[PDB]
Amino acid sequence: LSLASIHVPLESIKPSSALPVTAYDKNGFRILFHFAKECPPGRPDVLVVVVSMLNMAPLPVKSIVLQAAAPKSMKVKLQPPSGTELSPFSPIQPPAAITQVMLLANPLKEKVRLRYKLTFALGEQLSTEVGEVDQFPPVEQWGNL
Amino acid sequence: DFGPLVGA
Repeated sequence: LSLASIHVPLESIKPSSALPVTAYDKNGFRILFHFAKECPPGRPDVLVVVVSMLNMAPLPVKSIVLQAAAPKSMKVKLQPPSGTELSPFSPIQPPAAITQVMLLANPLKEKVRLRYKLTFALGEQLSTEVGEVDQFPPVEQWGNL
Repeated sequence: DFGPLVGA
């Protein structure tokens, strides 16, 4: 099982009819998982997720690094992010967002659980946030979400 | 039983 040869272009991702799930939300910084409608070509086992990161707090956030871990029977891959910083929210302009394509291979069709480590900085001040998400679409519906 | 942390 691998995901090495899989790269799903952001622009190519169609929306599913599912609601985004909250992976992390603290101090105006929320990360949601947007489940793609389709699977990569030839990969019915891969759930394509558009991870969004939004900053609604008055302070800017930089050095944003998201990492994930999946059950041994699965494989998780994170494509490069659209960026690593989020400007402070400003009523005058649309919120600053970062998107990161995450791929999850679940060949055996088991229940999905995803751990993550969020790392970022406010100025030089470091932050490390860890968590577990277990709100995913039924594996049976992957590919036609 | 999880795998290791993975990053871009």
